[PDB]
Amino acid sequence: GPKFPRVKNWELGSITYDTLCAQSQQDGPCTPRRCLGSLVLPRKLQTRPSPGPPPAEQLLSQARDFINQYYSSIKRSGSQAHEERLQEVEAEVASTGTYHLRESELVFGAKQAWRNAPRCVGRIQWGKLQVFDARDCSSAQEMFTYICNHIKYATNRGNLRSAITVFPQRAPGRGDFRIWNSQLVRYAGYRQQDGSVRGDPANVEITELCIQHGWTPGNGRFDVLPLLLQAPDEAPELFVLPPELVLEVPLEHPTLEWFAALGLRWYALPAVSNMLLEIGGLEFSAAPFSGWYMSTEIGTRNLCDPHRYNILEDVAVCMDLDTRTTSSLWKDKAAVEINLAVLHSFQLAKVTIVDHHAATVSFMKHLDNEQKARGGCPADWAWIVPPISGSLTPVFHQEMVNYILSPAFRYQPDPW
Amino acid sequence: KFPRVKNWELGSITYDTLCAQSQQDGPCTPRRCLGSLVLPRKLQTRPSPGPPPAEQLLSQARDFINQYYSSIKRSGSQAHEERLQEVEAEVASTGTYHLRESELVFGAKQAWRNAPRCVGRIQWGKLQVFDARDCSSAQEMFTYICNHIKYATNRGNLRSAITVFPQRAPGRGDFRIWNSQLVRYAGYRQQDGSVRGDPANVEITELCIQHGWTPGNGRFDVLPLLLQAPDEAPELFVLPPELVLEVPLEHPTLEWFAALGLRWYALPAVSNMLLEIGGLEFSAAPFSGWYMSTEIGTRNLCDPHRYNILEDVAVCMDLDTRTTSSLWKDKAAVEINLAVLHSFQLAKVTIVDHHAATVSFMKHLDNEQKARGGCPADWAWIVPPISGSLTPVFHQEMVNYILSPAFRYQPDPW
Ligand code: HEM
Ligand code: HEM
Ligand SMILES: N=C(NO)Nc1ccc(Cl)cc1
Ligand SMILES: N=C(NO)Nc1ccc(Cl)cc1
Ligand SMILES: N=C(NO)Nc1ccc(Cl)cc1
Ligand SMILES: N=C(NO)Nc1ccc(Cl)cc1
Ligand SMILES: [Zn+2]
Repeated sequence: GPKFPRVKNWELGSITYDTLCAQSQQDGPCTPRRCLGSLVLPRKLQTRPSPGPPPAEQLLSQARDFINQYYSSIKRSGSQAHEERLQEVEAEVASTGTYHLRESELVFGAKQAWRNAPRCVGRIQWGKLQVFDARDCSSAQEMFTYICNHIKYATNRGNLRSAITVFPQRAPGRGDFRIWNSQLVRYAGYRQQDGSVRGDPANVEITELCIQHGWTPGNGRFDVLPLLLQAPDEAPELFVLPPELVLEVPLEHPTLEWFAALGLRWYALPAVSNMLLEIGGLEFSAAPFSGWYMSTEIGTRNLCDPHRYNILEDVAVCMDLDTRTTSSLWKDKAAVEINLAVLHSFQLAKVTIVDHHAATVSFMKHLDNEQKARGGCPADWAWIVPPISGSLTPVFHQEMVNYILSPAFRYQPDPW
Repeated sequence: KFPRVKNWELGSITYDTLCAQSQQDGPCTPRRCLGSLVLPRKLQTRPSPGPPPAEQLLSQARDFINQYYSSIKRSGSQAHEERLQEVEAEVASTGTYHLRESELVFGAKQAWRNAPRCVGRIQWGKLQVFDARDCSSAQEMFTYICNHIKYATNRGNLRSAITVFPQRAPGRGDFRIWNSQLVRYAGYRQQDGSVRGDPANVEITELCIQHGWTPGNGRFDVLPLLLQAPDEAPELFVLPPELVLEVPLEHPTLEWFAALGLRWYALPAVSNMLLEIGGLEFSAAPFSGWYMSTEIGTRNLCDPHRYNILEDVAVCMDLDTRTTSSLWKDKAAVEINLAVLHSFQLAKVTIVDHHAATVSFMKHLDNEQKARGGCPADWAWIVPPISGSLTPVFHQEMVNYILSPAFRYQPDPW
């Protein structure tokens, strides 16, 4: 039949063909010999620091592709403005070695980047992103202002709004704008004398870096870290976020009255800040983005992962379960109640959140829209299926095709 | 080339060098990954009307023979050299060859060992191999299949086993077991397109009826077997009820669960897969071990296109099925898996929960890293259908590739 991947949904028996993968211009990590789809950070997109200006030849073609996507999106492909814009980009890259995007071009690109992210299950919302243009930012202090505004607009007192703030792109042999923290909101991770960790083990390094840079550390389990912001060719500066701006949700359970005594909590805004946004060859090293949480991210991963808060055993003990044997399914029981507590608490505090059932269903709708709109949707099965109750959701039974499309969000090396 | 494999829970790192031994292509390319696809689009097992390319078959055979003698530490020995000559001789004169029983045993175990989607491979060295290559009729297949079932079941103390029927031959039909498993519950399509029983078995159920089976009307009616000898219509055989061990499902604390009348068989014996050893193909080679509780409790009983009992259990538990956020699906699913575990343990029938199973697979990964320098594994299948990140395999990166001997899918004989 069609010379494209045949995709099947085993629950409904329906079939589709992905023709969109034909548009991918960047190789992934797999080969006919072996599949490397499970690797978290395969040395592929990895935007390793490329100091010396990029080959005008490679950049120009990437730029040309992006401009074609843009004009196609506004239904003016082949027009006079399209050919003139193409000329303008080539000319600019010819004299300066690089080029700049127009406002509307940035907005379209940022949205496409989200839309193109294979691992994001919340892409049904891709068309609704508030793009803050911060390309005029010239200091670490101004970065903080832009970030504080982002948090305020995005948090919106609990009625969260997706947003992204874009700082200046990487320039020819010049220092990058960088946000050292992986997220705008992170709990400190304090290395203990016995080797253990108090707080979030995932943030041990960034916490120590904050201390090395003058931060006076606390000693709690949920201490909000300050931000280490870095302007070009300058050392990072430390900034403490005002408490009133960081909305947190104390966790309680709908029926287990003791759950609240656990003193657990999580912040409302998931704002990733260490990823690079690539559009038409241009690289925005600092471009924090945020949406809202899917409950399993908090209740299953951040709270139950063995290398994170690891509260599974504590909750099971409180539930008086037999943690001495696997077949009692104590981990499964506790995990469920913990996820329920998260959903319940966020709802109680009127903070936006979506459970894994609602989210995955909406993603199936997204796949249908995308099938019609672009002929497919790049998706990473291992990341789209939730960490708990996987086969209980519709996505588990849906085959997916994974590939890299640009604009895109990519991981990049740590600045230190 | 050689992929760096990391475990994100422990931070440990290994390098898979075993993948370099792969001689068969998967569905992925640098352009796009198709790891989530269940079946191959082309990596099928096309007809066998003509003799396979002598050159190709000879290379696959020499490699297998090589693997075998290395397994018995007699590589380069006189026996090794002479056996290779024997295989050379047969292929050149007949276009094919035959394996010795000891070779067949080694190959079967290796095929299981190499299966990327199998989480129970730590047991790979313990497999009872029945040589049924001297079978010339469906009736004889039935007798072999019955002995496999008696042996494997062992009155609840399940033992891993495989029975191997005659290999495929050029221009001749294949021996085939039409059922996908030796034990399957009927799926009857009724009135308004609904289904009484197992929806997964609707087609096989009707084929059985068309071939003379007098169908029942229950939710768990054990299907008869359709066995097919070369170029012959398949024959119908009813399995002796005393050979099919089943486990009534009840819950440890929820008294009403037993009233649901749910149940499942003890023996998971896949019979529609093809076993390939040294280029030779075994179209009928049913294999079995024991169930991992999630296969029954989660997939078989909770999949929307299967028994789909989630809502019923939820209502019995009087849960808020009005909204997703109440996590009623998650709560019901957990109790169902608990019921399956409770029941099998009560009935004294071998079963393994997903936590235990995954822990043992991690040990297997380590055993294989030292033994062969890697282990082909399919993340999507190794991770259980529920509580994924609560198991260690979720946090372990894996490299997937095809090694031979191997088990593979084949076209349905109709
Ligand atoms: C509207 C709410 C949203 C929800 C519910 C959502 C949820 C998720 C989830 C569950 C993941 C996987 C997390 C993990 O397993 O580590 C994810 C990944 C991702 N999301 Fe979304 N997302 C949303 C908004 C956004 C926004 C606003 C953007 C960007 C503009 C975005 C970009 C991404 C990217 C790039 C990844 C992949 C990260 C990686 O490579 O590990 N998401 N999202
Ligand atoms: C001893 C107990 C065993 C357990 C607990 C076990 C468990 C499993 C599970 C859970 C799967 C995944 C099925 C699914 O995703 O629905 C699987 C797949 C597989 N197992 Fe095992 N297994 C065991 C023994 C065996 C034996 C004896 C063989 C053969 C000699 C075998 C061959 C396979 C094969 C070929 C697959 C891959 C199926 C495919 O590619 O679709 N297993 N096993
Ligand atoms: N809900 C989320 N975002 O809005 N979660 C989320 C978590 C991590 C990354 Cl990298 C990207 C997204
Ligand atoms: N993860 C699995 N385990 O059985 N299976 C599986 C089921 C459906 C699709 Cl689409 C992909 C994989
Ligand atoms: N428990 C099992 N085997 O022993 N289950 C099982 C189910 C399907 C396939 Cl294909 C292979 C194995
Ligand atoms: N499926 C995931 N979603 O977050 N993550 C994940 C974690 C570890 C490995 Cl090895 C592979 C994938
Ligand atoms: Zn792949």
